[PDB]
Amino acid sequence: EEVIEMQGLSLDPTSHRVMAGEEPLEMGPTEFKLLHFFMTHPERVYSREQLLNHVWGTNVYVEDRTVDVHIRRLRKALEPGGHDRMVQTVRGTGYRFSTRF
Amino acid sequence: AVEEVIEMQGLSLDPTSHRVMAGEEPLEMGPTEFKLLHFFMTHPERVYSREQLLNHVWGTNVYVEDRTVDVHIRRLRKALEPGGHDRMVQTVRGTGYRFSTRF
DNA sequence: GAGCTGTCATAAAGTTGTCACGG
DNA sequence: CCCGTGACAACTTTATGACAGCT
Repeated sequence: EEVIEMQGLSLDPTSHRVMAGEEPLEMGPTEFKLLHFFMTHPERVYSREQLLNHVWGTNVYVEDRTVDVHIRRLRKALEPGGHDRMVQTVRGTGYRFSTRF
Repeated sequence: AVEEVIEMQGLSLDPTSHRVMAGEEPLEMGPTEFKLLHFFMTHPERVYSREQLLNHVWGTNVYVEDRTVDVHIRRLRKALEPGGHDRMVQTVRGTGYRFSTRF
């Protein structure tokens, strides 16, 4: 597990930190986990049901639209460096994380 | 307690003298807060759990209670205010504490 | 001319899963 | 499966101010 860097956005597990350039971005633990999954599997879409599975649990109960709300917070928080652009929606399929846009 | 001095954002720990100075002003603080700071500064930009701090600073998690670390982190903070360096003792909710220069 | 420590109980702060509404 | 937001009530994790015993 190393520091993940893309488009000037970094996530270091060790320090447990998210930084847009030299600017650190505050955000709850769920979001950190969310981004941590996206950043580990970029250029791949996931339906909400797959996010709750990969991020919450194969046996978790949370409702599909819960995902949206977290994508949203992960976006409001990825704003300072304009990186919310990387948190991409895919109509009728789910969400994607990508360096392309 | 190694050899050379630790220099960061104007904050410094000199093992040799066993002293902490913000710029040039000395900073007072008990033996532990100093040991903690000595650990934090040699292991920066890396989050540690209260438990690990016990093992590393206290040398063992057996006699003290996890939350005792919060108290010390606080006292270290009050001791780093003068030069404004209390900013480097950062709380990583649900994970512990971390020492960092990037804020 | 004291300076330190480890725990508590308590007040604070930051999170979370859903909703209702709108776009 | 349409998705994105701002608002919530409850819940969980931290920061403090004391406190009494010791070194």
